[PDB]
Amino acid sequence: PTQAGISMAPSAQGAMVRIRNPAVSSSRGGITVLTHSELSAEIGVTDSIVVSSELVMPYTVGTWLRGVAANWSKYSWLSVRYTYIPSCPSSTAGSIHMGFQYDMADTVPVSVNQLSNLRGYVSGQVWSGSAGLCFINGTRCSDTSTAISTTLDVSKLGKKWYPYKTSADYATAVGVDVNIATPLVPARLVIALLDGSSSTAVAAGRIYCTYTIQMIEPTASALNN
Amino acid sequence: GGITVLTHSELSAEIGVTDSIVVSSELVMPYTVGTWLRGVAANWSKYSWLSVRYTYIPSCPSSTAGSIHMGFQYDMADTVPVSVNQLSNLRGYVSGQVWSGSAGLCFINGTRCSDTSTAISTTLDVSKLGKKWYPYKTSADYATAVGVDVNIATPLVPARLVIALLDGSSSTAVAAGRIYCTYTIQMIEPTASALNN
Amino acid sequence: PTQAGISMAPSAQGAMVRIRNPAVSSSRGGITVLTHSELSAEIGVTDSIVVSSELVMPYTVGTWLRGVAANWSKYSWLSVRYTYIPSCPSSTAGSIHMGFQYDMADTVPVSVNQLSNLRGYVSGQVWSGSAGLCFINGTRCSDTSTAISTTLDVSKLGKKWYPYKTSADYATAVGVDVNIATPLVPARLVIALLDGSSSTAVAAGRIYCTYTIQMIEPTASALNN
Amino acid sequence: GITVLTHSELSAEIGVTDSIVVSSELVMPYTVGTWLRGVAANWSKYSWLSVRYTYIPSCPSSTAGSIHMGFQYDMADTVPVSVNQLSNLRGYVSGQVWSGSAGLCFINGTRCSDTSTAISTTLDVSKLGKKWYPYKTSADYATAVGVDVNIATPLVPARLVIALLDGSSSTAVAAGRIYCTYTIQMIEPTASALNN
Amino acid sequence: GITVLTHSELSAEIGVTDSIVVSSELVMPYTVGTWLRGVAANWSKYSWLSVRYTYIPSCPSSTAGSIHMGFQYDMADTVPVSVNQLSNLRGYVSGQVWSGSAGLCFINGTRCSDTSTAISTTLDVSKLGKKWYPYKTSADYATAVGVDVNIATPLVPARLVIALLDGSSSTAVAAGRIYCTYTIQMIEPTASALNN
Amino acid sequence: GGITVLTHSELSAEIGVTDSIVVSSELVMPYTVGTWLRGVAANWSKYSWLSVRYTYIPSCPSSTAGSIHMGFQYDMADTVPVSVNQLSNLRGYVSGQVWSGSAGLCFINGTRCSDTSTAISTTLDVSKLGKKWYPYKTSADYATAVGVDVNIATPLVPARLVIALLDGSSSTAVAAGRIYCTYTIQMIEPTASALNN
Ligand SMILES: [Ca+2]
Ligand SMILES: [Ca+2]
Ligand SMILES: [Ca+2]
Ligand SMILES: [Ca+2]
Ligand SMILES: [Ca+2]
Ligand SMILES: [Ca+2]
Repeated sequence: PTQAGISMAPSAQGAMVRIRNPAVSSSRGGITVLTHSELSAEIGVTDSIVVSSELVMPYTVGTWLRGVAANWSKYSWLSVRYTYIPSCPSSTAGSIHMGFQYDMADTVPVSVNQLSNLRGYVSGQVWSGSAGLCFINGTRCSDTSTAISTTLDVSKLGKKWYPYKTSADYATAVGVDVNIATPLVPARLVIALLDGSSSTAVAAGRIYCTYTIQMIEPTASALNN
Repeated sequence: GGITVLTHSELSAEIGVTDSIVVSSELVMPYTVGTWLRGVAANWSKYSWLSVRYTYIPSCPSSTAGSIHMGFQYDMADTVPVSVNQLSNLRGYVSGQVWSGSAGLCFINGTRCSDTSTAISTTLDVSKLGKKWYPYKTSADYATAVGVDVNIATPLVPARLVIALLDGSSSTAVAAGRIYCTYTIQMIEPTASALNN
Repeated sequence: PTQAGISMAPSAQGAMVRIRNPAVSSSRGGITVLTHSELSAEIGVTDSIVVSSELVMPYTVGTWLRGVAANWSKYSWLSVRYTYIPSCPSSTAGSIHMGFQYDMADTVPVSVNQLSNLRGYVSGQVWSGSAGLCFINGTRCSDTSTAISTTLDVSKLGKKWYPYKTSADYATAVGVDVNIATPLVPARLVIALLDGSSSTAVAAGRIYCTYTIQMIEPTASALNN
Repeated sequence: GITVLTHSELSAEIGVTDSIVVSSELVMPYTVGTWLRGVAANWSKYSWLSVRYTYIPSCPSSTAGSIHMGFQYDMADTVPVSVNQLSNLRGYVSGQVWSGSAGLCFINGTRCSDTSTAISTTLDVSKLGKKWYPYKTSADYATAVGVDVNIATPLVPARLVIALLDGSSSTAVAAGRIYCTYTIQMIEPTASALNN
Repeated sequence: GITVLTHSELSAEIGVTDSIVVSSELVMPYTVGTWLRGVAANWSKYSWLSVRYTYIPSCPSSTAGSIHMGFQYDMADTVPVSVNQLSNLRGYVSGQVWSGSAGLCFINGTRCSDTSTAISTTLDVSKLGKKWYPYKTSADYATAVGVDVNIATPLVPARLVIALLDGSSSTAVAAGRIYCTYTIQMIEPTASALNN
Repeated sequence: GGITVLTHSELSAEIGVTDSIVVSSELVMPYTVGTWLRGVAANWSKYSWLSVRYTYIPSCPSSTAGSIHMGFQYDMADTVPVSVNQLSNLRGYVSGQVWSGSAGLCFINGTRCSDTSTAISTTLDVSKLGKKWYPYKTSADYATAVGVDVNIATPLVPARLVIALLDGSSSTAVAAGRIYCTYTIQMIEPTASALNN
């Protein structure tokens, strides 16, 4: 790209991911802060729509965060980002869509339409979004206008401090009545994939999560449920 | 001073390209790095890594779907990552599209490097390894010993490279690339090749 | 490419080759120096591996050099470079490999593996290496990190001055015993091509050689064998 | 909190035959010799600072035979079986069964000028597995190596291999002896009776 | 892009008789010894930096016989046939079959003071044909020399000639061994299996 | 330092004088330069030219018609000049009347030289020769080897002196002059004379 109004579509986009070392620091007063990134999910696209969802709480966000945050009783999200990176050609048919819900009791969207309304909605070609790399690697950012990544509006959730919950116990509780979840988890990410060319799933991309959390009030890892 | 220092870069592993995730792993000891080194390093009883770097180099069309992943494990007794997720936690995680990394080439022919930010290559942190000098082991004998108990391996091999090759447009393999290893090693205390186990 | 870690694969690479006039100069003391470039070989790729080799001596290096250097008895390589240029799409399957051997008696490699060990090994996608153009045209060079080109380590060959040999006579001599070649030619380039999609060869690229030679001790062109 | 001592003692008695006979000694305090075996046991760990095996004759200038010595470090490696193989090891050394009387100087450190003939080799303390090794007993070691040899590398730094051939008989003949001259650092005391 | 190593290994075993017996060894990596033969093969060319052949006894002070050694460089020259001729070569050296136990010091480089008796000779690396020679195999060499000897000078720098006489029998008697102590520079790697 | 340096000037070749062009050639190795050197240089395995110079000296009347020519060839495999024309192309070409060159004498007796522009003498450029140290060879053995293939000679002899003696007033020979060689050589690695081939 040289002038203005002109754009060039490549045969394929390339993003070399390199995750740096976790950042931990015991800030006086009790809070221990941790900022880090992890591969959150594997993406595949079909010709018919498919809606997936993930709870945004420590145990489910990332595999490392799970084991680490378990040593503390409560926590508070400070920043949560779900960045999408493509691993296919510009010749691949398909689009992705993401957004948030906050009342686990609400129904999970069933149309790209309903989804376009949610908080922090994002949509893009299955083969793009390589621009959002700067978020995961933690480098200086350029033109992120073409990136597929969304964030949680931490500033307006039920409460500030939630309890560290384990998938197991969470499920056991939700089993009684879903509404018991509202005081356990802040929100959930919704993900839709359609506009593909095959009836059998195809390699689309992958989603990485980059978060910053505050952990408080220590407890033996084994007692935490 | 008894030490024989050699620096070389040979082919370490070929990469096939599927859609379902197959996760493999190679030990980071001379016998396995590559065939050329396997042959020379055997003439010496022990060795010490000074610098190990695995680089992925493509050999496919831009129309090839897929991504490759690399990382390290250090307690040979830990479980090999079962999901690429867990793999993204390991020290030195890196991942790119199977057709990229063209720039990494400068690590293999040892020429002047420019911008290596696009290269799919990761390095071993020799500074924080168990020992300095390790014994030269054959896969055969290693296996026999790990059969008794894996922990017996901890003082035989420094690390392990975990590789994953998920994503693909076909349910069968397609030659995608090769992982070359560029190392600098110190070999000590000679021995007849035939006796080294 | 704008930020860092991001790369874009084109539908095809383009390199416009323009060879400049030969550079000759009679430097006092007897040596006559010549620097020039020539198209050295045509490249094609299959699905099974194919190993090719070329002796690196005046008569075989280039078609012009052959006739020119013939007017001098001996010579000495100062710089020899084999640059690869692609003439196909990013959609073409295939890779190339190059390296050197020095004892014509040694066996010619049979696997990409064995070849990865040779001196000055190089490997790359059949559709790339357009970056090495700056070498052939003789322009200012940019980022040659993506180029497919290798050089002879002239600084460590059998001897400095070799005799101008003709393919014919060379062959006649090698026919007796290959080892008689070691004092006639310094080394040979090996070239491998595999990872292709057809059983029938496909247009891959072409290799250009750019050399600088010292020619000494004149002789009538007809007496030179 | 360290205790360093330097000393030399008899390590093993040698005899020569008509056929190659390969033997080996561990380079750990317990097997070097009687004296050290007993003292080193009062400490938990140790570190070699200088190890040297010197061979010294006891036969006539007329006795036929040769001796060979070298070091190995991966206890799992196969022990040599030919003079040729043994010559490839580090610190190789060979000589006539009646030669090497010059190595004596090393045993009572003095003014050693002419040590050209000395049949004596030294251990490279600098490039051993680790610095501090645990004190082990012949008994306990053997038991662990019975399970798998590789369990040994964290227990012993190396072993000295020896070969004797070119003899004049087929039944042993007094040749000489191998003495060891060491300097070791011992730490973390313990009742000698609890050391295994 | 070079790789340098220094080492010593067994080169050949010696036996003495009642009549002169002349033998010879090429001074190329493949024939020096087993170890080097196997390592040097992973590189295309090499360059000698220091070559030394040391003889070491294994018999009694009572064994009769003498040994001789020298160098030759034009592989086509006729190999000596008398102690006299062999004494004219460069680096000549002679001594009693049971002598030379002092040369040992050279094999495990140390404090060598008294090397007067040492039966050991050195190669003049500085004045060889060329600097970088190609790695050749016993097999391939022989084939080329079968055509004409002169095809050899671009393949090997020189050869060590040896003679043994003044013996007490007419049937071989264990005398000693000849070890080689080298320092070599190897370059331009190659799969060991492609080297001829 | 092992080297034995000798500098001498002896007779190298006699020149007959005809009218039809006879072109000859001598190798530039000790065994052929001259008989005296042939004898001494044989006691040493190898050697190295430091300075070789062939000079023509007359022995005829001014009434003698004719011209002599000299030059060098370096790839023993090239064809020996067939016409004096081609010969005038070779490195170090020189040519004068068979009765001149009286002044070249100063190269043979090694006295102080004055104006040597009239001397029929040419030199070998040792600086750009294949090797530094060559093997001492006998014409006999050389011939045997060149019989298999000339290229086997390239690592045995540095050059070759090509001489032509055309022009003459008679169809039969007439003693005209001699070509003397003035050399400085380094002989190394002794050997018994009888074994040197
Ligand atoms: Ca809890
Ligand atoms: Ca071993
Ligand atoms: Ca020629
Ligand atoms: Ca103990
Ligand atoms: Ca070879
Ligand atoms: Ca000769």
